Amino acid sequence: NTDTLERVTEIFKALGDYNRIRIMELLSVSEASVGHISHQLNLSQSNVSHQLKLLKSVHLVKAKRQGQSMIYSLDDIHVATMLKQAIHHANHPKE
Amino acid sequence: NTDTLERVTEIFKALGDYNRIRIMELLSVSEASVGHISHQLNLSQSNVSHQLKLLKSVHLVKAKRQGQSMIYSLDDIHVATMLKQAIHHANHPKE
Repeated sequence: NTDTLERVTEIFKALGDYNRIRIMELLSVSEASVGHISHQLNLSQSNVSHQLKLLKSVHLVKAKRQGQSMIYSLDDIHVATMLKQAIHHANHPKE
Repeated sequence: NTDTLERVTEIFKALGDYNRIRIMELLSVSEASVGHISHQLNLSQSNVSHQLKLLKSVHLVKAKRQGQSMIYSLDDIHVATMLKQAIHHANHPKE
């Protein structure tokens, strides 16, 4: 079980850099293509591709084939909530 | 805006070290006192009372008064779920 406890730690860390945190918020509202994301932070597609490849190793993201363009998107409905519940506790301004 | 974004980041990193991740799992199952925890990692109470103070700065934990013993417990029903869902995605027993 020690292996799991170690992984449960790599998960969060994989969220460190905030720059990625924003990208996650975008996909949350609605999937997006590689070049499409360029807008958000824009720059070089090669930069985004490299990253998306890292998150793919953690099993947090999933890519699919559709014609001649690779579309991305969340894995399930667990990530969505997580993100939310996050801002919840943070913003406990109740009423 | 940017203010919150910066925070949401302080939350995670606030879980770094796994040593703490364990202490939380213990509270989730059932509250515990300062000395009681000693059984968990066992050591110097001053050590726990010190850390338990850091987690109090984030608001993740809360303390209460009951006679002459300071009892600790979760903040609400948001942390409990979070911890769960986490181990839920990490361990995806397909089939």
